[PDB]
Amino acid sequence: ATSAKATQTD
Amino acid sequence: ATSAKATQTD
Amino acid sequence: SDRKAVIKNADMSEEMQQDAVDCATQALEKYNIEKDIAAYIKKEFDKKYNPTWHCIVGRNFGSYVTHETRHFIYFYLGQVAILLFKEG
Amino acid sequence: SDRKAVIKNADMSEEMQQDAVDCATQALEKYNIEKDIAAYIKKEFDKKYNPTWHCIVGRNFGSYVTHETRHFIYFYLGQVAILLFKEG
Repeated sequence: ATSAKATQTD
Repeated sequence: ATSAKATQTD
Repeated sequence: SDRKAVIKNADMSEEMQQDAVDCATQALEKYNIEKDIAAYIKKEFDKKYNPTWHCIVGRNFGSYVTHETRHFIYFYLGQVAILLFKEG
Repeated sequence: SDRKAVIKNADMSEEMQQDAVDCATQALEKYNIEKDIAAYIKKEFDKKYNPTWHCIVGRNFGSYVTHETRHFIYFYLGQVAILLFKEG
């Protein structure tokens, strides 16, 4: 039902 | 059970 | 308006991704402060697409979050990055 | 180690706030990239304090999030801001 996500600004 | 919060970097 | 939408990572219907970009455009036209921009976007997605959304707006940040399937978008609009996701 | 912890806004037990600062110190000692720092912190709070946590690490961002009572902290450690909160 869920996922984990990583984000990083340029 | 919850609250909303705003944050802002200096 | 003038800002370039660049979607970086999305787990979200294309209709909703377009909404996200629309919301953030309205936010940027209305507000200059990142927390206010994030609040506008969060509140409108809570209304339009059900609670509970979370929004981060900034030029420098990394994140690690857990979202519900099909309810995640990370995108640039102009020089600002926007993370918007549903959890809870 | 060398970094100054400045807690800005917290809805969290002081024990857990100290844990947060400890975790972020370990993260900064181990990792240089903000997403990796955020991941370390998120994963360790998911383990230590139950899922589901979310962590943002950066020098420039605003946010608007919804958290569970007593499970929110926003703080600086050195020049980096850390938002860490539980929702879901």
